[PDB]
Amino acid sequence: NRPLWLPDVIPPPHLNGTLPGDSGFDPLGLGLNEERLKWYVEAEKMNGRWAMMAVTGIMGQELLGVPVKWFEAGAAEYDLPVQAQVPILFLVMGFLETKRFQGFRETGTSGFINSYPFDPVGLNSPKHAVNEVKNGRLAMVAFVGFAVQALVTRTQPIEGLQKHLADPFGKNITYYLTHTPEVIAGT
Amino acid sequence: ATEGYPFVPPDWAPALFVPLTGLVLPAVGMAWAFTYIQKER
Amino acid sequence: AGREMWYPGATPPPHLDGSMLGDYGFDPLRLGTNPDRLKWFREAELMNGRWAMAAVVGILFTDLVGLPKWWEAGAQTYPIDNQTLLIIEIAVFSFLESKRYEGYKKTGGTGFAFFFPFDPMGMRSQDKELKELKNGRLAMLAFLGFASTAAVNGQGPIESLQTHLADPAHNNIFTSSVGKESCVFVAVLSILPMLIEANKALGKGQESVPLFPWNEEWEKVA
Amino acid sequence: TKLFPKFSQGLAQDPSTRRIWYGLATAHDFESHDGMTEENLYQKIFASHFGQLAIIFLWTSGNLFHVAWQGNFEQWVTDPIHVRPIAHAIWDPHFGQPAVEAFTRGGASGPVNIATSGVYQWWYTIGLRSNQELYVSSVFLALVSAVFLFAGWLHLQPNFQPSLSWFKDAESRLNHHLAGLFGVSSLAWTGHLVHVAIPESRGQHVGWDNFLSVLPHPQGLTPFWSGNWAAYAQNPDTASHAFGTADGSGTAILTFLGGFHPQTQSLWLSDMAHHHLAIAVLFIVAGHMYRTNFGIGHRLEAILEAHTPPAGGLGAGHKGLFHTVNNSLHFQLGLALASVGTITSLVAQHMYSLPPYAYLAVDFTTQASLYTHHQYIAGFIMCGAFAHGAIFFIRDYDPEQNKGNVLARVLDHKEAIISHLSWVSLFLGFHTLGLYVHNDVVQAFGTPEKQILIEPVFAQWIQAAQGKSLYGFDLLLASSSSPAYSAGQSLWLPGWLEAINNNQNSLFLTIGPGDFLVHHAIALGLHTTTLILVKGALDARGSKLMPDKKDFGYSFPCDGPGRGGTCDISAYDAFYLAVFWMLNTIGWVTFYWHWKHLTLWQGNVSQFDESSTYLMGWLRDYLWLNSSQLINGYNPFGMNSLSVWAWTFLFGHLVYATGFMFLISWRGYWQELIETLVWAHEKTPLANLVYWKDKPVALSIVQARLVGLAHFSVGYIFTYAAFLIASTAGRF
Amino acid sequence: WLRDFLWAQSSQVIQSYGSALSAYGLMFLGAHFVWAFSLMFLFSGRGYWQELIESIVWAHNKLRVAPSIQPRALSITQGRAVGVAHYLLGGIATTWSFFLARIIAVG
Amino acid sequence: LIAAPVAIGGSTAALLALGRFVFLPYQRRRTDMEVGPGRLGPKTTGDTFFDRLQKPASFVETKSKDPSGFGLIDVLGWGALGHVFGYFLLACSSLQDAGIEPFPR
Ligand code: CLA
Ligand code: CLA
Ligand code: CLA
Ligand SMILES: CC1=C(/C=C/C(C)=C/C=C/C(C)=C/C=C/C=C(C)/C=C/C=C(C)/C=C/C2=C(C)CCCC2(C)C)C(C)(C)CCC1
Ligand SMILES: CC1=C(/C=C/C(C)=C/C=C\C(C)=C/C=C/C=C(C)\C=C\C=C(C)\C=C\C2=C(C)CCCC2(C)C)C(C)(C)CCC1
Ligand SMILES: CC1=C(C/C=C(\C)CCC[C@H](C)CCC[C@H](C)CCCC(C)C)C(=O)c2ccccc2C1=O
Repeated sequence: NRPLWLPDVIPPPHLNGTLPGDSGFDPLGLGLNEERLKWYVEAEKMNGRWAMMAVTGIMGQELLGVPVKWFEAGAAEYDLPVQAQVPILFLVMGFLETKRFQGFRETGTSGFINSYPFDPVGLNSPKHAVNEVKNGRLAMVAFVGFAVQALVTRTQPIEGLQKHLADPFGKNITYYLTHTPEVIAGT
Repeated sequence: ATEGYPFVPPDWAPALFVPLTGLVLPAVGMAWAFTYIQKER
Repeated sequence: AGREMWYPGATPPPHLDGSMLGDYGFDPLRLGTNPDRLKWFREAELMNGRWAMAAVVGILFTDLVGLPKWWEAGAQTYPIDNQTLLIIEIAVFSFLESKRYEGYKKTGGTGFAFFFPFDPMGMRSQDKELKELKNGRLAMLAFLGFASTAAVNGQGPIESLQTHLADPAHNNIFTSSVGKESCVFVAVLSILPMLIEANKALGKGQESVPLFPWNEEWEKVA
Repeated sequence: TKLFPKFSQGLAQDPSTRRIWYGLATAHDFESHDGMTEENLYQKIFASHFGQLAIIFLWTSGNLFHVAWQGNFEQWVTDPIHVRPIAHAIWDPHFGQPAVEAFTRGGASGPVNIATSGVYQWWYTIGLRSNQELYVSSVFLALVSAVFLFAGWLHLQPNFQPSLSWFKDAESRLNHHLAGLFGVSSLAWTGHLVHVAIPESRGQHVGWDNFLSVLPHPQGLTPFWSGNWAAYAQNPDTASHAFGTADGSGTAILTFLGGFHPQTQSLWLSDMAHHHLAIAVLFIVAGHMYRTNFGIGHRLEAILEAHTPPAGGLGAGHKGLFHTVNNSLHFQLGLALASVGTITSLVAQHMYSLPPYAYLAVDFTTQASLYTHHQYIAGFIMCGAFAHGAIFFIRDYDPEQNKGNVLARVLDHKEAIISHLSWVSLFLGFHTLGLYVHNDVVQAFGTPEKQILIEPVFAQWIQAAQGKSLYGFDLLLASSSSPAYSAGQSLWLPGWLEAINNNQNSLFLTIGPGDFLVHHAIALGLHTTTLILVKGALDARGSKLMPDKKDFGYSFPCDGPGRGGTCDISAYDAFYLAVFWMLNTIGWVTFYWHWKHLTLWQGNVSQFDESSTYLMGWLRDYLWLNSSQLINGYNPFGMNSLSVWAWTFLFGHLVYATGFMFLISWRGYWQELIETLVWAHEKTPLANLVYWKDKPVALSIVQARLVGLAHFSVGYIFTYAAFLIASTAGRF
Repeated sequence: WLRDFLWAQSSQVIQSYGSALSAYGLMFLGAHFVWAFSLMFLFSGRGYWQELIESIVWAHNKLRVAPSIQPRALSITQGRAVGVAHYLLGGIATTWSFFLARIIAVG
Repeated sequence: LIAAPVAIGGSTAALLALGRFVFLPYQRRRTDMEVGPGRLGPKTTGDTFFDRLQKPASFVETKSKDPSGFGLIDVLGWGALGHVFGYFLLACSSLQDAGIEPFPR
């Protein structure tokens, strides 16, 4: 009854289909426990949301023409030094995550602060939840791709995209895995 | 300091820390253990 | 332990039911688990806080009027030699603290000399005690900050405030020699309520009392 | 009724001082704890293993922290052959003014302790150069120790406590540990070697800031995706290469030159890089063998039941052994301890002959301490292996579960095995002592040519088979026409032959008749320790003197004076007597190592060759000649740096003597003496007010054996460590 | 005491080989042997040795060389007596050899 | 040096063809005498979360649509064998063309 995973029949015992974005992808069986299942649902949504905001920040920074690259953003001269974020960077997010955990103890969903539905505009539909989960998985794949661009290609993501459009055969995985690693180091 | 941020302890730290673990920590150990053994239910 | 808590979502300690005022659930090591111990620690907290209040307001007054630095004020010239000054200080305190301890034995109040409680005006109310406790703890932290900024910065509170107002991005604690120490310490303090929450979440029904040499809460463990 | 033995309600009812000692001794004997099931026992062992992991990581983090704080690691990096390593500073308020002045070694200011643990050479080899990196390593290891602490606490809460069947999953455990704990761990290690240690040995600093900007090989992973793996082994480091600079160096990350570095006298970095890479690949391949949730794999029970030879060679074979190993935790513990002790012995025998750390061979005292430490550790671990095998035999061995298998058949003819071990031990000891006494009384009569010098032809033949041309046996790997020499003639033969034909290093030293005699003494010690441990294990559950030994527990004192006398009848006392033989055997092997290496370092190998034959020469030229600088640590004339080693020497003597105090005298006279002391305390003024809550009771017989063995062993270890490091540090 | 009495002396006992006092060095090392051999009878008990004797009796039973008199381990009092006798003999002969060799080679 | 694409492809095609048309009838006979109907069979029995991990997966028994019993796991294993053999041949060629002879002469 589900659009399912890979070609065709792979019936999941603990994934009936009521879960948002459920396709039966559990080849090794890690989510049999129900409490662990809902915790991993929430944690998948968390890494997906952070992947969303990470990748959108990356292409927004590249499209708006900032000089520093996203992988070299740590060591540059800014108005507040790196020693000055990590006090309140840790403090405010520790407060936020502690509030959200003490709310998740009894609610079982996400939420910013107190107002756990967190819907000023509403439109909370199961279709929106499935869209959130699947676009989140796409965001994780995209951020992994961006990190491996920074590692191997050592270039910006949209710059690598433009390289793929400009020379599709000559900027593939073979060129950037064999011809480049002696050249990119001091290119 | 030039990357002393993996914090280098002071050059006077042994004078405080050696008697702390040679005289005070054994005293706390003996007192705590002796309260443990002579405890009736 | 009061609806307002040391971190939001915390559970009160079993002995910290909130009967005494100023309770915020803040007892990680659980130093005082006996009601006599709890009230003695409250009296000691009030004593140290009152001395912190007096010392801090004296510090602001002396820095405002232009008198020299407090940690170097012990070496300055003064009338009456410090030997007999110390001797008369113990001579008067061996009576003052004696009267304080005897009044605490017979009444428990924080009176002065022969007046127990020493409240001639008469604004005796629980809200006054709560305000005194809060301002006292704030003065405790303020004196610790004063000692720290006298140690590493070498300047008074007024000079420290002017350096913070002049360039707050870089003239803070976190860019000093005790900077990354404070960064790691406050990161540990930010992580700290979550580890307590994790202990409460995994330990759904267990006591999970912090067993330590200063308290006999481990007697119920075994 | 007390509450200190919370695990043992019966021990809490004991009103004597025996309760404290027995609660401390039976602290982690969870199988004998009151009201405890199998699953909770397994979970407790899991948490305990996490605790030992956290302790190990905290200890090594402290080693890094103390070396980075009070050591001379930068000065050692600048000059390894001259500057001595420093372990930790000495802050002893009981020290005198000369005592402070006599411990500022290594170019330090305060009193410091010279490090012979080998961490300086190891950290210089793996690319650690500054104390900043050691500080970062210390804080990271403390962090992962805290992580292991939290994980050990994590697997004790509900919804997180693993089930009993999770622990008994054998195939998936072996698959995962062999694939990741060995394979990908070695892959990460050889990646670290190639990225950091290979450039850091060639003057190229590789750190966290620039390892993504520098490249390990100039080809840059093109050999790996393609087939041209020989591009990595193209330009290795030359003979005239310095481990700190790039003088005469090459660009190679994986090479198999073999032998030793001509400057550091250590194995090549590319050699161990390709070694750990090949080990990683082989272990990841071997980690995909046992059966898991997928349809492919191997089942251990199927392999065990299938390997039953025809015609009743082993009876039922290995049938019914899978449940025996899985259900009995002591079987797995004994197997693990046996393999760990054997491989610790292998590590000890392979570190000194093939030093993997730069300038480790130059540091003689460090190599001696490392070999002695790991050999004594291996001996203790093998003794524990046999003891826990005995515990398996008495506690959780089910004969009807595995009837007619290899285990039941071995238990059936246990008398034959014990008798043959006794025969070979008696024969070895008889003839070894006979030849030693013969040669020694022959040397006494002024005619040293009459001593029996049996040349070790077998091991010299083996050495010539490995390429040693000193003995003249023109066998394979020593002749140019042999196929074994031709195979690998261009791979690693010119390095291995050059390293094995040089007598300056410790690789395959020349051996004489004294070497063969002390080798036979070593074999005698191993055989006798094996004999007693095997006899204790096989007679752990039954004997002709006592058929019902399995009903009395593993560690019980005796059965009484009846039936002739049953003292030391348990397998625990068999282990206790075997620890003495283990200590004597490791003492023999360390005496041999220390004397041969000392005569090599001093240059008079002929002194060892002509003096190790007879025991008087052994005593005079090892325990007397090398102890001259040790006992001169604090003369009435003055004190030197070896004053701590002389004090430790006499300290070990005193603790060994107190071990004799607990070992010779037995409990029963001490009980009457304690009774007289009880009467003295109860019937005196000003002291009868103070009364004991725990009744003073003399140490139990099992407890007496334990404390005598413990004192004996720590005294032995301390006095030999003091003598070894004083004799190796007094001259060099 | 150690360095200036047992090590400053006894240098002539170890160097007595090839001379008239070599028998004192032989007596010294044999006394070391007998003193060390005593600790087997002192630390150990009887049950382990009785079981080892049972295994040896099985070995002699396999090829029918069983003695008519049944081999038994030494008694606990017997074992203590053997241990103390060998210990005393080893120590006395050790001191005897050391003292005599030192006082003859020097005095 | 041997071309790495053609060598790896030929080795993995040979190994996959062997595992499907050749050793697949020999395969699963070892499993009939290893985990077969009358043999040891199930690894675990309990019904807790730490026991369902030892239970067999859900994508390994779905009657893969190949005419034989060649499933995804068998495809992965025989392709791993093919990649191993191709890399072994390429490694031997790399040692050969560098002027170094590992064979006895
Ligand atoms: C050419 C014919 C041939 C030969 C020579 C062998 C030989 C062997 N097979 Mg066999 N086998 C064959 C054909 C053959 N196989 C065939 C056709 C099949 C059917 C496919 C099998 C199936 C088969 C199975 C299923 C098993 C064997 C096993 C064995 C080994 C042990 C045999 C045995 O009973 O233990 C020897 C007999 C004894 C009674 C053992 C006595 C050992 C003594 C007591 C130990 C002495 C210790 C001593 C102190 C050591 C001193 C060392 C010193 C350094 C201290 C042996 C190497 C077994 C195996 O793998 O083990 C390795 C096994 O499980 N075989
Ligand atoms: C250095 C002192 C020393 C010596 C020499 C021995 C010697 C022996 N012990 Mg050991 N033992 C010792 C200390 C010592 N022990 C200590 C301190 C302990 C801890 C309690 C043990 C614990 C122990 C156990 C638990 C076991 C042994 C066993 C053995 C025997 C091993 C067999 C062997 O090596 O061939 C023989 C080795 C010899 C050195 C032969 C000594 C005999 C020579 C030839 C002299 C014979 C007499 C001579 C001809 C003169 C005759 C006259 C004279 C009798 C008056 C052997 C008799 C094992 C055993 O007996 O089973 C086989 C055994 O199971 N011992
Ligand atoms: C990693 C390996 C390993 C593991 C998991 C175990 C685990 C176990 N063993 Mg085993 N064992 C080991 C190694 C191991 N042992 C080794 C290496 C030896 C040889 C020394 C033994 C010898 C041994 C025996 C003989 C017995 C056990 C027993 C036990 C059980 C409880 C022991 C215990 O914790 O009491 C806690 C013990 C103590 C707290 C006493 C500590 C005193 C130590 C041992 C003396 C050290 C000397 C000195 C004081 C050190 C300080 C020096 C000073 C200068 C500072 C438990 C099943 C016992 C058992 O199963 O019960 C029937 C048992 O009878 N084991
Ligand atoms: C009591 C008991 C126990 C224990 C036991 C033990 C402890 C054992 C040990 C054992 C051991 C400890 C063993 C060892 C072995 C070894 C071996 C077996 C080896 C081999 C080797 C080889 C085979 C080699 C070869 C070679 C090579 C490879 C190279 C060079 C050349 C040559 C050829 C030499 C248990 C637990 C079971 C349980 C039951 C009872
Ligand atoms: C459907 C079909 C088909 C097709 C098939 C295919 C296409 C398959 C797949 C695939 C393939 C075709 C292959 C596979 C493979 C797999 C795997 C799984 C692999 C692995 C590998 C590995 C594991 C490697 C390793 C390594 C490394 C990493 C490096 C170094 C070296 C070595 C080797 C060690 C045909 C047409 C025939 C027919 C019809 C149907
Ligand atoms: C070794 C030992 C034994 C075993 C020793 C026994 C049984 C005595 C053996 C005496 C022998 C048989 C005397 C004769 C020795 C030689 C045969 C003499 C050789 C002479 C040559 C000329 C051939 C015990 O019985 C015992 C009992 C209690 C505590 C400790 C121990 C103990 O340590």
